[PDB]
Amino acid sequence: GLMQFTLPVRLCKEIELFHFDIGPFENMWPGIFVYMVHRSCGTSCFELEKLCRFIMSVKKNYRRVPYHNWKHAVTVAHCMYAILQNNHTLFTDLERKGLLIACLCHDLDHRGFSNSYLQKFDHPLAALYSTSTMEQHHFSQTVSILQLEGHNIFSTLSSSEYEQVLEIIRKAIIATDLALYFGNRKQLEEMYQTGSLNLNNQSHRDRVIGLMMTACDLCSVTKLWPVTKLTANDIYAEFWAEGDEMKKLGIQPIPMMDRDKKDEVPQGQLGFYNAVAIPCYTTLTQILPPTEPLLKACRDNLSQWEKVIRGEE
Ligand SMILES: CCOc1cc(CSc2nc3ccc4ncsc4c3[nH]2)ncc1C
Ligand SMILES: [Mg+2]
Ligand SMILES: [Zn+2]
Repeated sequence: GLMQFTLPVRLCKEIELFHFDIGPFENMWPGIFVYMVHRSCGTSCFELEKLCRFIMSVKKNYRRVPYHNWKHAVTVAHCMYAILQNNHTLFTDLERKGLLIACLCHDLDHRGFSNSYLQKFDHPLAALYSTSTMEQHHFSQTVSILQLEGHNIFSTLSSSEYEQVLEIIRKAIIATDLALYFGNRKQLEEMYQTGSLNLNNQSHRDRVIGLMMTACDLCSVTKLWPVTKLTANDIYAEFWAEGDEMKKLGIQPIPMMDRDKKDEVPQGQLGFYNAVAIPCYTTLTQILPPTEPLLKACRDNLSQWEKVIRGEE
């Protein structure tokens, strides 16, 4: 109970910033997550014995893929930690508990292939879950790990609080399905502008949590340029493999996944920042003003990609 996790000074300071990189030392990542749980939630939220055993089962169930791996899980959890820390009073105890676990679990057992590829392959998961295929899988896997003997970090919640936390984690994970983001943000955009946005309305909270999940999930674009640039290599490493596998099914992949169209990456990144990233962090900044550093970081990276196209780098 009196056992705090501590970090070295540089990490202790930088971990509070939205653009923190968790570093290349894998064996530090559990401690960083537990540190974040303790400061965001309390040293009491979870029995440490059970949280540590949960963290290591979650880690085990992430695969060795270029991007959708254990590093991504902790990265996305850190972005959520920074949102929650900069919005102290706006979220319940249950929400702070649920959302960090949701982010850690959001890509459990990812194979490095999109919902599209599972459907064209005719993967069994595409028959079990017609829409948001991987995201329903990710939640399924979260439930399974929670039900391993000694792994139920929520044991000390009431029956109703336990159903509420599982429901927060379920919506949060399904929201990471980018196909659902566009509608969710348009709806939030209308509600903020016409002035009908109400954070005591559960259906509104759900939409706002959904947008946070998208923002944490895309947070690669909100780092300093060298981190953003180096992460894109891993993102494209998965996309191009999927592209290869499309060609194996006798289907021309979209240019984003065709390694023969590497040259169009800078221009494809512009459309992605303009169509997805900037609108995401803009609506989040309007709803949660303290998350503005993410919009600024995103606009900085948009500008760095504009410079790449102009041959300046
Ligand atoms: C959820 C997807 O997240 C991403 C996705 C991407 C890739 S976006 C992207 N869109 C396109 C469109 C055409 C194209 N032609 C060659 S590369 C390329 C693209 N890359 N970068 C960063 C992040 C965080
Ligand atoms: Mg995902
Ligand atoms: Zn993700």
